[PDB]
Amino acid sequence: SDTICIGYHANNSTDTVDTLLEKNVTVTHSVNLLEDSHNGKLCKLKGIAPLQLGKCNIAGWLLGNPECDSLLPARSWSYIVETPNSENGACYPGDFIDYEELKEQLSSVSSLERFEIFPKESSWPNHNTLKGVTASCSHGGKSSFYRNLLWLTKTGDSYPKLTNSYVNNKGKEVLVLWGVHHPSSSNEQQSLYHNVNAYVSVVSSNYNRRFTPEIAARPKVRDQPGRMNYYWTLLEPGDTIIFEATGNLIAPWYAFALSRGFGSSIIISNASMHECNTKCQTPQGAINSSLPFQNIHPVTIGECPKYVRSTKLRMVTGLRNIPSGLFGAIAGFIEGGWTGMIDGWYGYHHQNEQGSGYAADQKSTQNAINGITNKVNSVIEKMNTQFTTVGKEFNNLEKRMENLNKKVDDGFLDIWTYNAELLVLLENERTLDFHDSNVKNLYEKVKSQLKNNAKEIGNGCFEFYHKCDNECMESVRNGTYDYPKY
Amino acid sequence: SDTICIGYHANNSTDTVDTLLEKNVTVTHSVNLLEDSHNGKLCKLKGIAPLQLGKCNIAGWLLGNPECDSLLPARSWSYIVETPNSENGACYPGDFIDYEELKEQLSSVSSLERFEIFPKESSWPNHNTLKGVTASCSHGGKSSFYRNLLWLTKTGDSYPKLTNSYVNNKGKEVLVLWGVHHPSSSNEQQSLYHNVNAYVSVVSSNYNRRFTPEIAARPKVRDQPGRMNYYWTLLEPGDTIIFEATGNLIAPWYAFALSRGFGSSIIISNASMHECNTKCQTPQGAINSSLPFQNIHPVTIGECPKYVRSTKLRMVTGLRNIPSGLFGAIAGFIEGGWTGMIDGWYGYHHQNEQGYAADQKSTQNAINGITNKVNSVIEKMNTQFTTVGKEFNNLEKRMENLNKKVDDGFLDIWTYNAELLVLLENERTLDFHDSNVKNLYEKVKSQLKNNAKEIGNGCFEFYHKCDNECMESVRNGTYDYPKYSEEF
Amino acid sequence: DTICIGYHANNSTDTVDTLLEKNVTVTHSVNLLEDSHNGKLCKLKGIAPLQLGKCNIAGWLLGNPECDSLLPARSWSYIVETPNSENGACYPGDFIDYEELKEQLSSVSSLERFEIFPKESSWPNHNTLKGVTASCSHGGKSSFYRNLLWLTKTGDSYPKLTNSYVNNKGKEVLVLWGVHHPSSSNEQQSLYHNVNAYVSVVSSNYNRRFTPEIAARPKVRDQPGRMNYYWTLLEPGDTIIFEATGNLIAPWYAFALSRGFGSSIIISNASMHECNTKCQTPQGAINSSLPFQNIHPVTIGECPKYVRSTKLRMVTGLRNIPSGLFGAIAGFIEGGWTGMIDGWYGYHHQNEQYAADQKSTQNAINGITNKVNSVIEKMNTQFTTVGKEFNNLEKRMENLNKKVDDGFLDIWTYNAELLVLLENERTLDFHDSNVKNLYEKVKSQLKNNAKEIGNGCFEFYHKCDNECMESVRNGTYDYPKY
Ligand SMILES: *[C@@H]1O[C@H](CO)[C@@H](O[C@@H]2O[C@H](CO)[C@@H](O)[C@H](O)[C@H]2NC(C)=O)[C@H](O)[C@H]1NC(C)=O
Ligand SMILES: *[C@@H]1O[C@H](CO)[C@@H](O)[C@H](O)[C@H]1NC(C)=O
Ligand SMILES: *[C@@H]1O[C@H](CO)[C@@H](O)[C@H](O)[C@H]1NC(C)=O
Ligand SMILES: *[C@@H]1O[C@H](CO)[C@@H](O)[C@H](O)[C@H]1NC(C)=O
Ligand SMILES: *[C@@H]1O[C@H](CO)[C@@H](O)[C@H](O)[C@H]1NC(C)=O
Ligand SMILES: *[C@@H]1O[C@H](CO)[C@@H](O)[C@H](O)[C@H]1NC(C)=O
Ligand SMILES: *[C@@H]1O[C@H](CO)[C@@H](O)[C@H](O)[C@H]1NC(C)=O
Ligand SMILES: *[C@@H]1O[C@H](CO)[C@@H](O)[C@H](O)[C@H]1NC(C)=O
Ligand SMILES: *[C@@H]1O[C@H](CO)[C@@H](O)[C@H](O)[C@H]1NC(C)=O
Ligand SMILES: *[C@@H]1O[C@H](CO)[C@@H](O)[C@H](O)[C@H]1NC(C)=O
Ligand SMILES: *[C@@H]1O[C@H](CO)[C@@H](O)[C@H](O)[C@H]1NC(C)=O
Ligand SMILES: *[C@@H]1O[C@H](CO)[C@@H](O)[C@H](O)[C@H]1NC(C)=O
Repeated sequence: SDTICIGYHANNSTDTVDTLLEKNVTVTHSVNLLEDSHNGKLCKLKGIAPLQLGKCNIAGWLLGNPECDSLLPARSWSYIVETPNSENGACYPGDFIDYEELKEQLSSVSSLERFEIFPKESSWPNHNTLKGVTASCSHGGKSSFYRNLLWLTKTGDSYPKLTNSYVNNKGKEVLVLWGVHHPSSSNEQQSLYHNVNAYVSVVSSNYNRRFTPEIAARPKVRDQPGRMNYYWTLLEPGDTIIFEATGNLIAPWYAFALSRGFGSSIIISNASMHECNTKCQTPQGAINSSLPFQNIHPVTIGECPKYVRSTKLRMVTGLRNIPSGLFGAIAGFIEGGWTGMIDGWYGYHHQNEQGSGYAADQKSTQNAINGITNKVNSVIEKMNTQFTTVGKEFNNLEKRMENLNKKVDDGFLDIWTYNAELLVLLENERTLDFHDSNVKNLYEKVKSQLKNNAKEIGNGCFEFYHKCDNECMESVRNGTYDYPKY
Repeated sequence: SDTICIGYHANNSTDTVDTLLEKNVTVTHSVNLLEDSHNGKLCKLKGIAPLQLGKCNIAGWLLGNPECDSLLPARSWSYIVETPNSENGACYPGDFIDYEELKEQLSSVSSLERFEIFPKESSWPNHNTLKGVTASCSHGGKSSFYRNLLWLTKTGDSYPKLTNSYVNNKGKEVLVLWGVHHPSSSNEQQSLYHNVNAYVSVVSSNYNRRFTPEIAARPKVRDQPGRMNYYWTLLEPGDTIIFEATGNLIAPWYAFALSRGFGSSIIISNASMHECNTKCQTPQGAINSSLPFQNIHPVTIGECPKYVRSTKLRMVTGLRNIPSGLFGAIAGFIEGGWTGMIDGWYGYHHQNEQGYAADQKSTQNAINGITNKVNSVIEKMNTQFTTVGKEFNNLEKRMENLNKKVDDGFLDIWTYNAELLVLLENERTLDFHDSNVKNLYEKVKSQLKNNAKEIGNGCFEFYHKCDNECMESVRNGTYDYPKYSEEF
Repeated sequence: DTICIGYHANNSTDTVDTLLEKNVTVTHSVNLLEDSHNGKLCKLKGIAPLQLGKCNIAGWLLGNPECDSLLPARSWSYIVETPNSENGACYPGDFIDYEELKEQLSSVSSLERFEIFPKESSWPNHNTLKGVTASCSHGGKSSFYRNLLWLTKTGDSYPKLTNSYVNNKGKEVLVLWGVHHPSSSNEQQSLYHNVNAYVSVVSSNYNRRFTPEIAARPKVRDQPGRMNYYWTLLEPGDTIIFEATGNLIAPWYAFALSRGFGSSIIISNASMHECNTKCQTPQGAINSSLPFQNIHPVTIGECPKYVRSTKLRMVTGLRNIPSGLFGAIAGFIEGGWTGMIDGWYGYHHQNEQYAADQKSTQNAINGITNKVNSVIEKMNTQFTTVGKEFNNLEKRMENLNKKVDDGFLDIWTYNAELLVLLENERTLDFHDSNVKNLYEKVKSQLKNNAKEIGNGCFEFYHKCDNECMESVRNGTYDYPKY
């Protein structure tokens, strides 16, 4: 007798997916949604190299610590890289006021131009510009000083009241940095500045601060009992800044005209720079991927997959792999799949006097391929790209804000890890049920064509009561079986 | 010859919904969950108009910038509106310390009583109350000053140490504002206050601050090289505030007894006030809606739909529209729907010698389930109540960016939640109808058994004569099979 | 003469909800929401909390004389303030960065209180004896903090003092001090002689100078003076130098800190008991393995996730129908069998001479067990929540913190409730599908050899004994014999 059987695809795949109902289900086709590979290097971003501070931190760079001269030509960058445990910062000990806020400002700067805000040789005619070096800021085995600040002291035995103004005609914000020095004794105050009770005043149209030396016994920091506090402000285009002092001013020498940009950040990384280009950079390495998720690093620059805690995110696209359910066909009354059917997901096996063969049902297969492809793309589309994450740093009196920031990051990460894993589990179950349903619907369509002209053999097969040649088989496969003829 | 067919509804609906598997599925019935329409106007909230500061900001209002006099009678409001056109704040240049914190405080204030904390004519017998006007704060082309502060100066080249106390007897918090003036020269310091080295002290039971004038050369802001810094504190009921000064005090004259309320806020909007009432206000306009979501504005006042970024949220309630699946019936062996069946979702078409009719039982059970599902989804989407604005000064960029990460993160999640739930439930709803049609076909097929031929297209060809009385029996579920096995 | 396929029923009154239906009575279900606690404060992993009682953190660390019972405190698992702690900074003034100090103590597992500047010998040129006050009274006498020392002039001299402490404790040392602000210049001279005094406090990373601000002030607890309190964490090996010409309320005792994990500060009016717990809330301890709880958002230890839900119940069994998407349950098989006590799906036979289908039932049990376990696994336990407090000039931060907490709580309450509703619908459909598949297997195995009644039963044309009935149940039915 001649027979036609309805069955489904199988292959040599060893891909496994999970559902809520079952773990480690081997499937014929699947897609990985989780990027876990990077190149372990620092790369250019959209063709623009980062700024590598190397042995310096942000403080050492912007103040011009003399160990940081290699950073002086710095113009434009795609992101800024601090290395772990930068050893060159504010060499002369003291407090850098609103330092974290300054770093947050630099996080949106794409370029700056360093310029001589107060030319050293001409700006300070009544004061000494030459004696301001210190062993606290040594370089090349000699006492030195910041490149961007100027330690003014008395000339002869006079420190007259100074007043210096700068008008911002750069057409951009100007970052102005200065310092206030705090001697360790009144005699030192007089030796450096003559005036016993001095002050510094710095005023713009939106900045206004006055500083008084606070002289006291202090522990030595790198053998220095003095202190030098550092301050900064953003001078708006067209605005004027006025410095007034009777002592203790560490005057601006160079300042920075800032250009604002999009998508920059400051990261800490021990990775090395290479001649690579990427659209996505993390502190551990660059990512070249189109997947929706990644488990490499929560800190990203550019356009990156969303970070999740997951170790596996795999969506099934094909069928259970059974090479010899909710709808009962796959792994049900059709107990196994057909490795012999290599051209579709669902199809037919026939056996007549002319021979036998496998043929996939193109219509049901292509409709299932279209649905599953839309499902995967729809899932990916809902997982919007992760753009440059903004670093957040807090000082030792901002622990509450630090913990709040951590709670926010941790909470969002919890939710997206849960969303990603759960959606994949649910959709994997639905995808397997979808295939089971398609096999079931295909079987029932063939059963409705043949009616009493064949007996059901139980395994998805029909044993014809007449002879069914290759032309007759094709009629069943394309759905035009002429029942009255037999 | 006589036939009865099982089928499903179709109509002229052009509504489309999406699923994970398919996009733009035309369906017979659906509900929009996303509000995108507003009236473009500012309205009253629960019958109470907002406070429109107009050309003034909060500082100009509370300090009493003379250009803001129309705001002085202000008593109660439902929300506060700043416009992008704020030209009137602190007319005399200076810093307003903790301004953002003050605005945050005002956001929960439903009414204030402006009152004379230190009557000008009696509080300061030893100082000059008349010389304290300035071109920086003009009104009507004449030099003036804040309506709520008093610029005390020396009288007869003397400025004695002043000490003035006020006991809060209002039974509410009292907001007290004052200023400290910083001359641009010692000559000016002496011309105004005589004393070269003055101070201001302001102390309550929980506030304690001392101010020293800082004289220096400064750039002119609005033709003024001096500065005046503004300060405020909340004086608890029963507490006393004591002002002590030897110069430079811009003294409180009027203060504010504050009443706390719920659901108020401060917004920035250039929309206009109209004679309308709403339960939900945004800066772009008021919303009149019961839908769970809206894409009009993240800033809301009152009881509002949840803001999402989505541009379409549509839940299918009916069936795919097929006018002349997981279970194989709809778009399956029953290849199409019936536009002729206008009274239900699933039913029967007959053709005897003597017509569409809906099956009330299967249709009404599906109606209840779909109605329960949509309501359950909507109930899970809790209403959005008044959002609190967040403003930060130029040394709070980190906190500003944290607030933005918080707002963006929640917005991402709810947009994802809303869109995904609709896609998932749309697919299950379509499959639900497919199951229902399938189950009804099998029920009728189980009633008819061998008394009819199964045509395969959802139709049964009767082997006996089936009149309108026989057809009704099939729909009823009361088909008498043995009675017609003998009528072949 | 008959073989029937059917499903389990029992006397369970449990109800679950789906998106489609409310209050569906089901045969088996599992509560995921913990709502019971013991109403007591307990030990955490064997270690008792620090009960501040009538004192707040300030009164404890300053050594408010009403807080003497707290002086030997060494180690604890968490810290408990009670509502309306009436003993704090007895002498009125500002405690600078108080909330930050509390945040620091939230990760402290133990401290060692020690005499940083021995009273009788550290201040040879100043008076250590006159520093008591009615603001800090104890036992009906004027008194003072136990951890600070109110230095004053000796005779009529208050020379410049300089005192240093080197931190040799191998741990961070918490140092506290105060600055006194008299109400008049005469009081300044009576106490400290010097009219214009200052205090300086400097370590390697702290540097602050303080000037007395003398002014008319309202009396707080009959005291018009003020005393402001300051603190710093002195790193191991670092030195702190105090320098003063008056007004210094000197450190007397300081605290060597040991850092720990999972501690916190809570406010609770519950009482301590001789109980041990892995999860503590301010309302009581929790003894539970459930993923969610609605008792309190503030937790210590390893706790179920807090949600606002009032019911979270997952159906595991079937709809209970005693005497659907796939059409079997509550469909052509109109009801369940209370007689079938050994499985979810099975058969009832009736020959001349109940049994559950073990294979489908056990496959259903494994699937449902995996689904419930997978749900709980995705709901990560809630670890110790870190309290957040803000001063009266930090209202924006307080509201931002509240937006975060409320925002996360909304999302987790939504996620938990929705997942349960969705999976409840899928579980019922799962059982419906299984019964249908079992019915379809029996109908295809016995083929035309039995009458198909319509209630899931088949009427045999032949005699089918206990050996034959087992053939149908075992899937080994020999159709050719009939
Ligand atoms: C589901 O069952 C619960 C419990 O029987 C119902 O809750 C009752 O709701 C009414 C509302 O007016 C209250 O008066 C009762 O006190 C509630 N009972 C309990 C025990 O809380 C609920 O209404 C039912 N829901 C539906 C849709 O039928
Ligand atoms: C798996 O099957 C594919 C397709 O038949 C073949 O190309 C590949 O070599 C096979 N690999 C193994 C390991 O069997
Ligand atoms: C680089 O930094 C990472 C992150 O802290 C760290 O785990 C890793 O050990 C570092 N590598 C080296 C060589 O220090
Ligand atoms: C990423 O990998 C693909 C794989 O072919 C390659 O075409 C592409 O150039 C890669 N991108 C980068 C930036 O190297
Ligand atoms: C369908 O099968 C019949 C039978 O062989 C054949 O004649 C006809 O051309 C087929 N049509 C298509 C579109 O394959
Ligand atoms: C459908 O028909 C009704 C009745 O004529 C009409 O009001 C409605 O606009 C029609 N819809 C479309 C899309 O044509
Ligand atoms: C759906 O229809 C709209 C309008 O006809 C069209 O713009 C859109 O591209 C279609 N497809 C999707 C996926 O929205
Ligand atoms: C304010 O007006 C400008 C242009 O006049 C417009 O672009 C902006 O959207 C308006 N703001 C609001 C909140 O409607
Ligand atoms: C708001 O919508 C309702 C819809 O029922 C409508 O009746 C009402 O006229 C609309 N306007 C107001 C002000 O309620
Ligand atoms: C409910 O039925 C079970 C099954 O036998 C029985 O063990 C239990 O005692 C019954 N409980 C009640 C309250 O009827
Ligand atoms: C604890 O405080 C709550 C606050 O509402 C109160 O309801 C409860 O009675 C208090 N318990 C005790 C034991 O004081
Ligand atoms: C905690 O509950 C379990 C049962 O849920 C019980 O066996 C155990 O004894 C309980 N422990 C305590 C300390 O109450």
